[PDB]
Amino acid sequence: PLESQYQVGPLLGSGGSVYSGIRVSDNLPVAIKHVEKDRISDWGELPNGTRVPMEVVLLKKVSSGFSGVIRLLDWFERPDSFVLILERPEPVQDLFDFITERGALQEELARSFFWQVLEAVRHCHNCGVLHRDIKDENILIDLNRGELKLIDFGSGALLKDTVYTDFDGTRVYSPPEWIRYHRYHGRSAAVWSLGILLYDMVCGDIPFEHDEEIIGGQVFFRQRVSSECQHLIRWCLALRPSDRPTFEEIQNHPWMQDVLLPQETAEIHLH
Amino acid sequence: RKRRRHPS
Ligand SMILES: O=C(O)c1nc2ccccc2nc1Nc1cccc(O)c1
Repeated sequence: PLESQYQVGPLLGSGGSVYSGIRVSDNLPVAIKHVEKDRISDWGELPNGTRVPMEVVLLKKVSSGFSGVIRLLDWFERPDSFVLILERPEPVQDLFDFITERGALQEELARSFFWQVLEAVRHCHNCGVLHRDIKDENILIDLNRGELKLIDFGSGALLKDTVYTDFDGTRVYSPPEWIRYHRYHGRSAAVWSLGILLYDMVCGDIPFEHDEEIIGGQVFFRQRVSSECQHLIRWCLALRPSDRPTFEEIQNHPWMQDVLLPQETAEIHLH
Repeated sequence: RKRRRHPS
């Protein structure tokens, strides 16, 4: 009984389609995401053997406990679609719109956001999940708590140590080894997309729009950015995957020290 | 210059 357990509100957006909603049981704000079966790329199976979109498999693997990941609360199957019930922060703004409205972010704020994204991606990898579409569009800001949340695992995969030869994420966040050879390893590709994301935050837009820029390996800074932040970005965007930092090396980097707490981030920068 | 979203 899906139409009798949630009250459906306005469209949030589409690409499937996502609606705002309220769980009738306890007025919990939710998001209601509709996925068309005819569009499902990769399929998986639950423990029960029931075949579901891989997105549902990945979301279940990361939705245990609290984290900076949007949690799946429930899901339903329909004749031609799956319906996903997700948490919904309120008030919320995605990081793309946030950067559009505010311009390049102060480094203190970019540091807090980037730190929280790294903790969220670490949690995904610990749960066996590779997101494969890290970008400002896929990050929500809980404006009152100052907490960031990863969304949209529809391009993700189970994490493995061997080479990936498929990709359906965002090309301008994809690494040069995907552009050149249609091959990448999961962790170093993630670190590349995190370098794009960090440049995006401190410069106000992504560095590369074209394949030639992605493989050229030259990072021009269009805004005043500290030498320490430039170095971290350029390290994340190393052309050779094995030259990129691990997550531990990113979080131990000097630019990453003395991060603000989420509550402080909201009070200083979002309220 | 033009900042835009990029679809997957
Ligand atoms: O979770 C997704 O995959 C997702 N995809 C979207 C695609 C287009 C437009 C909006 C989308 N919202 C989405 N989630 C979402 C969840 C909670 C609050 C909220 O504001 C959004």
